[PDB]
Amino acid sequence: GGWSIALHGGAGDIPFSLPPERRKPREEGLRHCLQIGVEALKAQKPPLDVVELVVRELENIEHFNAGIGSVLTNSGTVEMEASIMDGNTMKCGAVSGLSTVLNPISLARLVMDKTPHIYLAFQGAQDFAKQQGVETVDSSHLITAENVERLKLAIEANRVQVDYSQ
Amino acid sequence: GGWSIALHGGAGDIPFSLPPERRKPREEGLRHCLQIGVEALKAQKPPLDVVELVVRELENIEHFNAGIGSVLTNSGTVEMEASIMDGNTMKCGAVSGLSTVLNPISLARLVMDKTPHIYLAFQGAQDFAKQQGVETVDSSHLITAENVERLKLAIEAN
Amino acid sequence: TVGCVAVDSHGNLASATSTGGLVNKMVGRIGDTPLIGAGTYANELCAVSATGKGEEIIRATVARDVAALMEFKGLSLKEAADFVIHERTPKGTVGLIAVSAAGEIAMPFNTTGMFRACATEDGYSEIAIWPTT
Amino acid sequence: TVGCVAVDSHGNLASATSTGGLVNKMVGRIGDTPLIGAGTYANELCAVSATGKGEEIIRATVARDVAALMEFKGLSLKEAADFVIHERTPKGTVGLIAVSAAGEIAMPFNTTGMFRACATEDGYSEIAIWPTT
Ligand SMILES: [Cl-]
Ligand SMILES: [Cl-]
Ligand SMILES: [Cl-]
Ligand code: NA
Ligand code: NA
Repeated sequence: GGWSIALHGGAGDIPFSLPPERRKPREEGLRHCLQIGVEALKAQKPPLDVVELVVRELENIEHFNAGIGSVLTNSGTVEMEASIMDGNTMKCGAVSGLSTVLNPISLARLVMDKTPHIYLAFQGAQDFAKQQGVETVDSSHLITAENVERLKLAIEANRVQVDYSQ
Repeated sequence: GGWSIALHGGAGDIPFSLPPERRKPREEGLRHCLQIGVEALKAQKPPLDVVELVVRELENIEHFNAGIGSVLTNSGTVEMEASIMDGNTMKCGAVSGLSTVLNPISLARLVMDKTPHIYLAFQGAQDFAKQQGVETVDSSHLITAENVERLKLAIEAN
Repeated sequence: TVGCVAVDSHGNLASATSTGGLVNKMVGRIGDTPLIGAGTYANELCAVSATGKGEEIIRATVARDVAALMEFKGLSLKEAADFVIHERTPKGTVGLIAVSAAGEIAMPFNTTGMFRACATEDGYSEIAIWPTT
Repeated sequence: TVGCVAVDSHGNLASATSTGGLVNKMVGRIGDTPLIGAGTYANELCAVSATGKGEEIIRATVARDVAALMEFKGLSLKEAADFVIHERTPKGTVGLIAVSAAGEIAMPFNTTGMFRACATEDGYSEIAIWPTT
């Protein structure tokens, strides 16, 4: 009759032997966020509003590499990026180099609608966030032990790795 | 079979009301770089090498919006960006948010060639530039007084 | 990388993608996620959100190729999605999700696994990690 | 913006684009020029470099589209480049330059002008600003 929705939490090298501690929260994440997307479409929110809603929730799953739970740079810091696109108008919004913005996807939207630009990055994009008043957090709040441990292993191997790496 | 080259120094609203003192150095700019790229192809330099070389020179012309003569931000600052791509390999390079780097396109090539990434930006692009020992000047040297007045005018015009 | 794509009853399509990027990336490194036509794209015909080895997604302009194969060569969502993923990207580097104007859903990937979900108004649901095999 | 596209007699293509962006742009604003697929693209089939309103070029992924039109719909370099510039993009927002694997040159634009120049081994060369007439 009408709506469909899909979502993801990352593509990569995920072993069949992903431990319970690593697997259940991601499986739970997928469900939680899918319930929300479905309910929003059921309540007929515009699809553009729905994808921002679902990604804010995906961003909020600590076990997915976006927002809280973002993987780390070679310097052990956080740099998040996001983009969003309305297929009906071709409008879009994007951001890069966020370190304190709690929900990057929502800044991408804000740039789309409130700026004659599509893409803002690094200091300038934190300036925009400050100006717009979105939620920002101490950088540490974005960091997970799992991610620190991955950096370490990637940093001795001298590799750039996908969150999901053997 | 034969080589071909195309190049530009910007698209937009270019008036019938266009004075020679701004027309001629852009026409000379375009001619100079055509000859630089053509001489490269005649000597059968790789296309990739050739487009960096020509874009490098198009940058060094203060009358085009790139490298020295780049337009200004709302803060009156220079923030430059480039990209380069080889169609036979699909290799790519890009930079953004550069301010002190004389030939951004050459830094975009270096990311391609020396880095596992395609794109670096702002402070981190500038770090990479520094490791690489490329030519940096300080940013006064990139600001033409044509672009300062350009900016002031655009601000009150909004 | 996270993402979500959705379409309503009228064909209104949209896409969103967010990421921390790659582990151990150089500071300042930009991936596919913030680029339009690379990691995120949406259209008259479809919406796409990609994930994996950023650079490999930029190189193949993944999200846009899908839309482009559909409109220009007439491929269905399924065929276009499979084609970009399984024929134009090295293996183990890329997954994507997509929906079409008319409600179709495609979730191909060439990585070992991709955390993904989807649903339709008619009643379908699926959570998944590895390929159905 | 500035750019150059080149090709040798064996159809090895390349593109390079560089700019200071848009006068009075917010600090941190990225345009098309550094986005593979928008401002700059190069293939087996062709090479492209665009220029003008960055935001319109990002949105229309114009460098990729010219290539995509050629491959997927079989259009020539002239037809494809013309479609993107004079159909799928707004007047006064964008110009591009391109070369084909076979040596073909196209330079459409929908702005008042575009500072441009081109040449071939076979002897042709123009430099220009406004449309030819
Ligand atoms: Cl990435
Ligand atoms: Cl599964
Ligand atoms: Cl621009
Ligand atoms: Na997260
Ligand atoms: Na210049």
